[PDB]
Amino acid sequence: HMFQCNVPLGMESGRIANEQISASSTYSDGRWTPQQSRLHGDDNGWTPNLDSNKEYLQVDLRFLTMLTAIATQGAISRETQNGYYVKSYKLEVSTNGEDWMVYRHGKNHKVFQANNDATEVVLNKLHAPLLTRFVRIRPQTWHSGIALRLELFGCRVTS
Repeated sequence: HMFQCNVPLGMESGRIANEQISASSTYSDGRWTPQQSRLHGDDNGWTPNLDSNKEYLQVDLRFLTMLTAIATQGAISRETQNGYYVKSYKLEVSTNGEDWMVYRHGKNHKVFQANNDATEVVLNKLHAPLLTRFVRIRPQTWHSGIALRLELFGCRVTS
């Protein structure tokens, strides 16, 4: 069997509905909500209430899914023109929403390297596909502040 599971799961397309996207918190003025985290979104991005490595953006994929890659951007503020981006993050996954497991980048590094500017897309293809229903992106380092736009790649599984 050839798993052709490099297809977007629906952040940019909207196949992942607004209700499936959530976060630990969001910036207090309401201009950086979790629903602004879609790749190539044109209005800011997701930013938490505090810039902290305890914050996360969370997506419920609704079904058991083989996840194969993650792409991210930062965002340029529509209000100030300041750029913000996540430089590295930890990937956490769950099947029931409550027990979370880190997926390491690889043997030698736990975190994934992410963006180096506010708008270029950076893709990380997972070294091994994984099975999950829920995805959490936990920023670890950032430039100016946490802002995130996201795409997830993979495919539903059966049998």
